Amino acid sequence: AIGEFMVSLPRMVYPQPKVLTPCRKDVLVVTPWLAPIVWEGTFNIDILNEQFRLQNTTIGLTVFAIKKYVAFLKLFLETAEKHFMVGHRVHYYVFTDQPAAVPRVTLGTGRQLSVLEVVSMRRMEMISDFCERRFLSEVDYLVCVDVDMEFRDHVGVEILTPLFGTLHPSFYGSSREAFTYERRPQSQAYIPKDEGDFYYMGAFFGGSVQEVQRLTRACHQAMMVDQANGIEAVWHDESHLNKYLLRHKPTKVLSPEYLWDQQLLGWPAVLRKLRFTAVP
Amino acid sequence: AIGEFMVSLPRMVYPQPKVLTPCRKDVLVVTPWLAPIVWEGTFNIDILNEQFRLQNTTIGLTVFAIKKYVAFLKLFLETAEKHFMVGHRVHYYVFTDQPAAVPRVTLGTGRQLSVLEVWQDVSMRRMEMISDFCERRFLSEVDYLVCVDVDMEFRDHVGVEILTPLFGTLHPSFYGSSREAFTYERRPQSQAYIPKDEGDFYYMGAFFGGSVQEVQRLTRACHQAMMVDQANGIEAVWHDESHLNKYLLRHKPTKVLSPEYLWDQQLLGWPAVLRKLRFTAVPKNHQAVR
Ligand SMILES: c1ccc(-c2nsc(N3CCNCC3)n2)cc1
Ligand SMILES: c1ccc(-c2nsc(N3CCNCC3)n2)cc1
Ligand SMILES: [Cl-]
Ligand SMILES: [Cl-]
Repeated sequence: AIGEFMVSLPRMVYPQPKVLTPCRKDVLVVTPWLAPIVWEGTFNIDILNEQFRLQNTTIGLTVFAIKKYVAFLKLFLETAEKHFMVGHRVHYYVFTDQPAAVPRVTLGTGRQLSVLEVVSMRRMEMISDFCERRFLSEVDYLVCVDVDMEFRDHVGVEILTPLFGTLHPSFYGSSREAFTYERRPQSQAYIPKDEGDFYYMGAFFGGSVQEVQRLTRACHQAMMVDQANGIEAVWHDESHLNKYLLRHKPTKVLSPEYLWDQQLLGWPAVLRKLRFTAVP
Repeated sequence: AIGEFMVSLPRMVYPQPKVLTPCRKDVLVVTPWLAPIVWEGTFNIDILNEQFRLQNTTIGLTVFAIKKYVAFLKLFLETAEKHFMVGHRVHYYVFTDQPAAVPRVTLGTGRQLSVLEVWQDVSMRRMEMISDFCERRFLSEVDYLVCVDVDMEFRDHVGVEILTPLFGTLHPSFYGSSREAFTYERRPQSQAYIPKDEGDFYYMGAFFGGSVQEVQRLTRACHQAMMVDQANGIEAVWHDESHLNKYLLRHKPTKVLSPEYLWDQQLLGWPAVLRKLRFTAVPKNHQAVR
């Protein structure tokens, strides 16, 4: 569940935080609207784990595996079992056109998988629709990702919050003018060159189920009006996700540790961990 | 109001956050449970003002002005009008035994003052009174409650950057100290007991707050703990501050305020880590205190 009030923790012993030592001297760890930007070295996972365990937190994870993409499911699920929200309740939602092609994978206690029988406009619509049909009653937080990926390292409760976006690996060090936002004023996704905090990737976002429903519905509705006007945003649902998060500031921002492609972009020093990466 | 939804912001033009530039290189700006530690340089007040203003945020501010402490009210209130939550709705709650001594002060639009006329010691009384008035009035009247000492003046901005479900403030004597040096209550017989191997920060009892419901929970819990100590003839070394520290140890604050928010320059000077001295102690015989 998601309790209204602060959790009362048991006695815990861990290293004291040091006020006169920054946790990172190389990166920004809080946004100008006071949301944490999640990097290795910013959190004590034992404290967070206990906070979330006490609320009996359930996390849903959606992926779309259509056509040849069903081929990525086995690696995705096996690595999720090793690295995603381990120790917590997880409900995987696999959207697919080939239920019989979904691999048999052994799941840990408190973890389960549902197959949902079935383009970017549609993904937003479908997520929103299934939030209303079932995710709202079944999980507390919903995380939405691409299937052609593998977990290489811990991705846990540190990301959970009402609404989060993830820094796109191509733009985390770029000025706003370089971000590939939709730039036509006719588009619902329009952002001019003097606006923008970050460029978020469409491949990893989430939050409470209700905030995710709201984001995905808003993006779908915006795509529909754009379509009526003969417009398709330059990067489709990702352009709309960016517009949504510009106006509705996320309560956490995930660093590119959470979405990387080592083949394309190597391994810059600011990344102490590569947690979730593209599969060749 | 406080909404159960992300607030939608209008077009605003402000400097882009820079992912590869730390906002501070000299201090910790986020706790290990991912709560911001608020220092000048960490926030853009334009964005925060807009977020809170669009929800018509109302902030209650409590002070206890008993006996001779009523003399501090004019300076406190006049400086709060200049620097506390300017641009937002504010409800001052003055707990006093001398309603007639409360000064006449000019208040801005959307700012109101209420005078609350006041078997246990005083610190217990303060926790009990705040908790009781949360139930009686604050829950219906304001969104956030901020509880401070009256012998204080606002010298610089104190605004919506502090607002969050629960916050405490770093005590100026201890922000650079190891936990073993913290003056927590160390007697295991006390409900405020914290052993040498526990503790994140030493919070000061003179500035805490949060949503009304979280402040009600905190003050009730502290009062109940003090009553248990009382039964056992125990008085925690630093009274309500000791209990505040125990509570915030077990219930992590969702923001922590740096010592910019509670300082005494006569005692501690002005260390380089402080860009602003926002809210400062007022000497007993200050010219504005009468
Ligand atoms: C430049 C452009 C894209 C990327 C990039 N990294 S991961 C990723 N995706 C999208 C496809 N599904 C799996 C997740 N894309 C990196 C650099
Ligand atoms: C050592 C001890 C106390 C302080 C200290 N700064 S402000 C403050 N107060 C308590 C009295 N009411 C006004 C707020 N006290 C600083 C260093
Ligand atoms: Cl606008
Ligand atoms: Cl001690």
